[PDB]
Amino acid sequence: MGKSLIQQRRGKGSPTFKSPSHRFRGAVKYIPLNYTQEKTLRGVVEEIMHDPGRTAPVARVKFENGIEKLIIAPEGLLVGQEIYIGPDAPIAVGNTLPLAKIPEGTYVYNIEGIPGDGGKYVRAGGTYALVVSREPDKVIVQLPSGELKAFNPMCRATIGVVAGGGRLEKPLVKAGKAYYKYKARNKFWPTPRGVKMNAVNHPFGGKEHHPGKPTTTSRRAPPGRKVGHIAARRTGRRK
Amino acid sequence: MAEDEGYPAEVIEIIGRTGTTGDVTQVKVRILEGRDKGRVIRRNVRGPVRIGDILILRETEREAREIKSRR
Amino acid sequence: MPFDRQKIVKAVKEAKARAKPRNFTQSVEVAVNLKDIDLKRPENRFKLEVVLPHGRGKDVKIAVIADGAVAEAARKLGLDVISSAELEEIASSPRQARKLAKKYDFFIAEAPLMPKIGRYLGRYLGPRNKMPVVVPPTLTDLTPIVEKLKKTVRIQLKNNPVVHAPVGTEKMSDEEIAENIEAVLNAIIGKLERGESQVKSVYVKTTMGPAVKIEG
Amino acid sequence: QVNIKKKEKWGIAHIYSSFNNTIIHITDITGAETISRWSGGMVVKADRDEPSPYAAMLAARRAAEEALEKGIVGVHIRVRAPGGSKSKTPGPGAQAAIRALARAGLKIGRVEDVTPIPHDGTRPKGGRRGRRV
Amino acid sequence: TRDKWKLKQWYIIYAPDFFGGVEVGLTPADDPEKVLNRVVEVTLKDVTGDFTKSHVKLYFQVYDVKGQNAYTKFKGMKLARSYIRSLVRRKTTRIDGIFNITTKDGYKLRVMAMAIAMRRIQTSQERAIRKIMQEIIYKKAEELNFKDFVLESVNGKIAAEIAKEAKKIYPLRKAEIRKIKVLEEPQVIA
RNA sequence: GAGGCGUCGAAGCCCGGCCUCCGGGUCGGGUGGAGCCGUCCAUGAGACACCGCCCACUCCCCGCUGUGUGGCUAACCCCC
RNA sequence: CACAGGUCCCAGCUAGCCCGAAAGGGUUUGUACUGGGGCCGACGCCUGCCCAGUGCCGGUAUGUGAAGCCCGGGUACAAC
RNA sequence: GGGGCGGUAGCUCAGCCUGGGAGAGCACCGGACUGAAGAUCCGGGUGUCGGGGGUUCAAAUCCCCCCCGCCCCACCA
Repeated sequence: MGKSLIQQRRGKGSPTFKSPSHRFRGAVKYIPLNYTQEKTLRGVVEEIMHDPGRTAPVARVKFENGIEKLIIAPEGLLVGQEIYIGPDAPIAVGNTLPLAKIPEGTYVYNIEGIPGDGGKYVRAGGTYALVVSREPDKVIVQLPSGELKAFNPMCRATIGVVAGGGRLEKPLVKAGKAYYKYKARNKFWPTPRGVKMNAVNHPFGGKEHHPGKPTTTSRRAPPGRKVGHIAARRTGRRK
Repeated sequence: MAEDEGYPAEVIEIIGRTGTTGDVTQVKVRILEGRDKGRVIRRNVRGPVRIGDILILRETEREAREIKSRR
Repeated sequence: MPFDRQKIVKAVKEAKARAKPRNFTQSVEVAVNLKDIDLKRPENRFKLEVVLPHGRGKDVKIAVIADGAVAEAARKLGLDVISSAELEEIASSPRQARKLAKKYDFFIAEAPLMPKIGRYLGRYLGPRNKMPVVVPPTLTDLTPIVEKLKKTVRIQLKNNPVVHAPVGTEKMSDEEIAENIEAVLNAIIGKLERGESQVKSVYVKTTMGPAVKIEG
Repeated sequence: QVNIKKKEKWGIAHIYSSFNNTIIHITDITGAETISRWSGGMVVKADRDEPSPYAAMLAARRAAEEALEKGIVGVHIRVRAPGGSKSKTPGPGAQAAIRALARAGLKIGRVEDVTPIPHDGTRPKGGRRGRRV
Repeated sequence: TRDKWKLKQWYIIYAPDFFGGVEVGLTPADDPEKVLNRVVEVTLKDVTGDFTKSHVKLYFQVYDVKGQNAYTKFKGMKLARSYIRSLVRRKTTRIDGIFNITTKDGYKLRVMAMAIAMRRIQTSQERAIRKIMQEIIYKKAEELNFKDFVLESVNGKIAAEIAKEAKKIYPLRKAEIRKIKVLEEPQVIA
């Protein structure tokens, strides 16, 4: 039977399906070796750049212990804004403090999930997490999906929103302009359909336009057969 | 038979008629029996009845009513 | 019992002993658990009588009905001989004044008389074995008279999972009663059912004597 | 039991008076223990007979006997009915229950209006001409 | 389910912090420690004047149970439909006043009060009256112990004070305390 | 196995705890203070005479052992 | 054929999906305006009706459902 | 073949463990009820209740042998 599929290639880390890492810009680090408690730490926005692979703008920050690292840029930032990191950071936009120290009902981004791992949550253009409720036990934060995850209160986060909103408000326009974007990122394209792909190429669909077996697939289905609507609970838009 | 208990009540006053048939006439009763005594009820009675007659009430707890009237 | 513990094993002889502070004479009891017995057939229950070698030590009341040469056999032994006619008297009159019910221990008959036993006595006596019954041996004049006078003991199995056959009442020596207990035991083990621990427990116990376990 | 100083018990009876069925439910004072729940349906064999005074009285009587067993002999009565999905006024079972209690021998405490009344507007079913007959 | 009754357990309400332990109220429940935060309606018999008469229904929560004795503090007041529907009138106004109280003790209380206007003339004097009720209540709470403060809020004492100062502004009639809800427990220091 | 029980302290009155088919039995307080039972018979099968072991649901201190839930942190794992 | 546009679906990152004999790895200097998978194929107007069958999904008292362990039986043990 | 479930009055079944001459609603005949019809009440009976045999005085369900359907397995030299 047929060849490995379009997704199975991806997993190899072969180069058509390898992100560039040499035209791409820094990652967020908050650094916990100078700790949150017994803070020492303010910095100055050294410059602001666009990061290609995040599809969002990012800030270089010059810290006052002498380390240079990027922090994902908030809206309404100036070059020469001071950003502080600690709990004794002011409670204002672009300032970074623990969740407990942040009020309830304020918008927040760049939230830690393990204390001191530098931001692994809410680091996309224009989207933001809401602090709905806070208790000394656990602080519950409401995620971009509408969905509530419980985090440790001693996670760090930055007050405000991410910059680079309206991102999908503007369209991509044409196949050319789009081609241009995908080179900037990594996303296998032009991507055709399995339906007129031969029986070898793809599990569903033959020579001509019509599906083989149902599109909807198991949650225990094999690798290389898990294409379509993956483990769909519902489909359509009707009763 | 067993009694149940018969509650004897006599009719104090004949208020007016109920039923679209007309067939109940509604009458006010006073009780004279061992248990309660004195209780005033507005029961629905059928058939020729005069004032001061005796009725055996099967159920003490009742008193449906509807009311009006002469100009 | 203060007298003895009731889990300690003893000999057949040793277990029958005396210690009553009571008016009431020591009635002796054998109680046995059997493993692996069911009502999955009701029939496969142990039922028989066994003639004790030294009897209960209470007098049997035997009425024997017999006719022919078999009458002559009963008569010799010193039985009265009483007619079948008496069956019509038992059954017919439901009275309370001198009725003959709950006043005797067994009946023996020849086989032709058995139908008559069945209808007439069955209503009052039922199967409390005061009539002769086919499944235990108490039909036939010849052998059962001889054995019955010698004071046979009655046995039946309450299916689940126990059988009991108390030997008699104290009027006999402890060794005498020890022979009783052996003979009954050997019949019991003698009914052969599969599976390990077939005789789960055996006890020998009494009105207010030692209530004790014995090795069975 | 842990010593009781008063030697009287009180149970708060919630009575839901609908035009479709009548329910008579009694709970202790705290409310967190339901002793009895008997509804009109259980007396009868038919839906038409399901509400009505007679159904309401027996539904009350069956519950009453269980209140005696516990030792409840005082009752408050809280009359309610469906105020936010239907019109608030009580059905047959208001008038019927107070009589059931009296006859049964239970002592009657407060009789109350705890019926839901909104302080706000909401749309129910019915429009254009409102609900046509 | 299927009880003797012998799985049912009894506990007995002792309800102070407005008064001494009130014997009234009794609690059956099934299994132990299923009442711990449950709520008992009492009318209060402590004062057989106004508490009884005009202050029908007040709600109390058993905070804790020790040894199967229930200790209870003040959860709430609310009034029935009967009171509210009675006193309101036409060609006049019905006035409702909120305040979110802080007492020096570190309890927060919410009072809604209902005052009913005297007849003619609807005017900015009304909002002025709302204003005055909020102002006096803040000051009092600040002076007083919250246990004294709730006793007074339930009692006609509050109703009587609001009335003297408000009648001066624009005469009212039938002033009452519609409901009380305990906004925040904790304490002054957690 | 028709006699056991009764200063080896009984009826029969007055309550207390009790399960329950509220059928009715059981039971601690005490008044008492000297009798109570079946043989008899009905009942398809007889004794709340007594003595044994059971087969009912069922409940519980203790000895062993499973399983479920939560707390803890010393293995192990993800971060610095 | 791609294609811009449209829609369905999956995943809270210690993820989902995918590669690898294994250690480990791609996406990822990525974190839901992400990024992964399908369907349809610019715009304009629209997209009825059916969950019977297939498929997927969530759940499952009850029946049922392996090896293990347990208990019973067997075997002086074991197979059984 | 193994395990389990259901087959009952014309119908659909209820009563396993929770035992008796024993069941319920609906069809169907008769009587109430309304100007009418309908629905809704009140009567009537149709199975010792799947066959055959056993323990029980009396067993649908208990026991020994079963027909048939149904569901899960195991299995076909």
